[PDB]
Amino acid sequence: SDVFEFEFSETPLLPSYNIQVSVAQGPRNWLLLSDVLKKLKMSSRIFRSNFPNVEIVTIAEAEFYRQVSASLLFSSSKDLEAFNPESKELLDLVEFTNEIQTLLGSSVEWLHPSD
Repeated sequence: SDVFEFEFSETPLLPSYNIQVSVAQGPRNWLLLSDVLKKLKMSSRIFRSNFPNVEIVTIAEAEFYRQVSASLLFSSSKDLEAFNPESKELLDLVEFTNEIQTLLGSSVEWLHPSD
């Protein structure tokens, strides 16, 4: 089931890249599978073989780029070279955890982030 890990499955939520979602509701974070998978540095199958408790989704390239490129007025991320709105070769994203939805969503960080 889409439990997105059991937060107790020895499972690493290394700060994934996401952008302003909705400020009335609260910021969400879809974790670029391209980001996490580059972390493993292994095949896309190693992910699901290791964490079958998670699954992938995709927004259009033009989508993710749009938000990030706009947020790069304050911050700077040239890694944006990778993403391009003249292309929809899709990204990959994976659903963030309860920790993370609480972490980023409720905006809580008074330690080494852990909900």
